Amino acid sequence: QVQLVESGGGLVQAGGSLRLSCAASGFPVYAYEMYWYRQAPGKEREWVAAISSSGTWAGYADSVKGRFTISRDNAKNTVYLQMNSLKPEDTAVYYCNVKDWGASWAYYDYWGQGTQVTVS
Amino acid sequence: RGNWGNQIEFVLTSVGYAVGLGNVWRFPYLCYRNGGGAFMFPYFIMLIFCGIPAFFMELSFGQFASQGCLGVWRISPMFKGVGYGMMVVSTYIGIYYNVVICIAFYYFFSSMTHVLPWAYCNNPWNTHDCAGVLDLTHSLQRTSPSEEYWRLYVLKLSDDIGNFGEVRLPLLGCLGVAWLVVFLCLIRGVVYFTATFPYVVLTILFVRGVTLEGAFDGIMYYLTPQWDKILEAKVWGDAASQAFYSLGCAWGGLITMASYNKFHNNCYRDSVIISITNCATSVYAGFVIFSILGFMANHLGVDVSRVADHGPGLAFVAYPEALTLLPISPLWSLLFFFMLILLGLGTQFCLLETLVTAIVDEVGNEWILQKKTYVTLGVAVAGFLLGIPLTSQAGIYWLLLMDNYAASFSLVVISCIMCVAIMYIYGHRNYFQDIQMMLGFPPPLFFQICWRFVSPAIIFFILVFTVIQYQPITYNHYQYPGWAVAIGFLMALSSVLCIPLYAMFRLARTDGDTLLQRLKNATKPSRDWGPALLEHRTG
Ligand SMILES: CS(=O)(=O)c1ccc(OCC(F)(F)C(F)(F)F)c(C(=O)N2Cc3cc(F)c(OC4CCOCC4)cc3C2)c1
Repeated sequence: QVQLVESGGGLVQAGGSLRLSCAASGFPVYAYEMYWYRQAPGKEREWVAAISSSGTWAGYADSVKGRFTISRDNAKNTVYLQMNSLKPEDTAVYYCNVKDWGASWAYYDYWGQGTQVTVS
Repeated sequence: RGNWGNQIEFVLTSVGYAVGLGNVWRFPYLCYRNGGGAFMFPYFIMLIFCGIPAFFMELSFGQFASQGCLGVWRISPMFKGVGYGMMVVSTYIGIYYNVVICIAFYYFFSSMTHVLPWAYCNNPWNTHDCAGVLDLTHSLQRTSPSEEYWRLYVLKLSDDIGNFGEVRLPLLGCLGVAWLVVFLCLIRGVVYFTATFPYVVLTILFVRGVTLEGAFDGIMYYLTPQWDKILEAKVWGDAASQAFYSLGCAWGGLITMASYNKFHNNCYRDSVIISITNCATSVYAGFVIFSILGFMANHLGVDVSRVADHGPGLAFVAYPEALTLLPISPLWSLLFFFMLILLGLGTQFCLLETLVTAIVDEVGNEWILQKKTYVTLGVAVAGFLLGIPLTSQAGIYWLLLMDNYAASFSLVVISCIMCVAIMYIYGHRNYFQDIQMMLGFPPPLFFQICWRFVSPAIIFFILVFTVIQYQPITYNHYQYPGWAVAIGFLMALSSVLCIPLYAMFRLARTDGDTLLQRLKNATKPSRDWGPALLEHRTG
């Protein structure tokens, strides 16, 4: 049922900007915190950002703070990662994520398809 | 200001008295029934101008003479019916406040699973209207899976008070456990955890509630005032009942507990600290509930004012709904319902410690003291027996009737009668000196104007306009029948008529055999009135 589909990747130069979108479907997404992760080549899957159900609290990785801005439009069932002041080390496959705790002692991470960002 | 870790333990022991089910369970539901914007101004007016004065009066009155809620009516023996009235209030509380604890024990035990049952619509109790926070076009009249768990699994709610149906054996098992833990503790009769665990637990659910979409609609409905609902006497009656109830006024336990307090203790200081932190706690517990109602509003597709217009049960629809949006959700549910249990049992302990003490003080000393355990047992047995219909299939219809009538404005009129009896029959002049004998300073002028003029004036007009404007009680659009509201009035005045009934009895027993001088003989203080052995300026 749950699906996540990212778009907005590609080649960009250092100092550039990209906005990644994640389109979510198959669930009442307004009830869920949404997350962004990135998998750099030759590196383990790393956390980047998280956003509250309403967008009141938004949290970032220390290596991203002040550079990227996470936001959401719950009518469109989307969460975005606005990337600014991009640097070569930001080159990674960016994955959209939601963790459904299911009112239980554990969560199922549902993963998006992954969208490549490449910074020259 | 720092006090070598000693006074801060006196602050935290005080804080543990201010937080209770009277504000974690009871304040949010009344606040919603009245509609938050309309409730907050009357609540603050009645707490400032009536509640705090009557709380300080009940503390002082008991501390000074050092006698229980009955034996303190030695200022004017005719009014001992005020004390018996407070025992009728306390006995209406004890029976129903243990079924509030049944429901807490049921949700605590029910939390011992892999998945919280109230999270989804895939269960057998659910209707086709179940919306689902985690779970085409289905329904015109959507519901929360937590409203259905409460209304169709916990309590298989009948359509009427008359349909008692069958008793809920699991809830009745919890009534047994609730009355055992209470009774066993009355034989056994660390502060930091009791005084802080409610606040860290409420803060978790608050930080959760704030982060949900539409929370601001719930908060806005809570805080934006309704200067249009202001002439409804029912709003002022409910606000008065909550302001007196949540402080323990006219339950008589305050007087009885204060009788054990040191004669020179600062009962002014303790009244401000308890009542201010109680006020703030109530507003906080209400804030989190309303931040959750704001979420249920856009999740169901309706105005916040009609999402969950319950009575008892709002805390069992709303807090459960929020818990399913926390990570490791059943851990926090076990900790949350354990917090409710240890908040509830702590007030039953103080209520039943009081009730037994006053029943012993009333009777011939030795044999009734040998009976101390047997009478406490007799109270817990009788408290289980009188609780059975509240575990029936009609249970909460009676729970709202006891809480909205037997234990509501009756507390305000019983304490108003005391206010006038002390201020005008005994004499304010005499009473303020009596306070000054133990505090060293007179009451602040604020309490002097409040006791003498404001409190009887406000209470008298809320009483008069409630009689003029009364409407039949409703639990979420079930309108109560004629016989049920008549029982509501009988429970409500069962505790008040105790006053004139004892007045007739003394005016028969007393010496005089004349029209009015027997009333003067009956209203002036007893020869034994005042404090114990050494503490006399007049004696
Ligand atoms: C907040 S609530 O849940 O709405 C609520 C309502 C009524 C309550 O009890 C009233 C009662 F205590 F009277 C009772 F339960 F006995 F009926 C309580 C409740 O447990 N207590 C309030 C309160 C007040 C104190 F000042 C007090 O100690 C003082 C120690 C020094 O000497 C003077 C007293 C101790 C208690 C405990 C909570």
